[PDB]
Amino acid sequence: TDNTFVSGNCDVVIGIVNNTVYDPLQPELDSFKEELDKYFKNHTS
Amino acid sequence: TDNTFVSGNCDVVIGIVNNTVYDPLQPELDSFKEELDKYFKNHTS
Repeated sequence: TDNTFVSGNCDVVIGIVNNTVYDPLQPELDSFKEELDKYFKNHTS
Repeated sequence: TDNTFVSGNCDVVIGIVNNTVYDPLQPELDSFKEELDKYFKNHTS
């Protein structure tokens, strides 16, 4: 997301292809979720 | 981290020095992560 910028939509550019744009904030928050998932077993016990 | 970019490693640079690069996202996420730990702390209490 730092190396690219969002403009227009996918129906304008001629020849646009599909692919996944890596967002650095997604795994950082998901890694927090996995560490927060450990509290689910503490609630059961 | 916003004013610099990561390229290569420390072994390929001649004259590189060691320092601490301040991440502006580090204290904002950690302070809010403590809000996530204390919230799920009430979930287990």
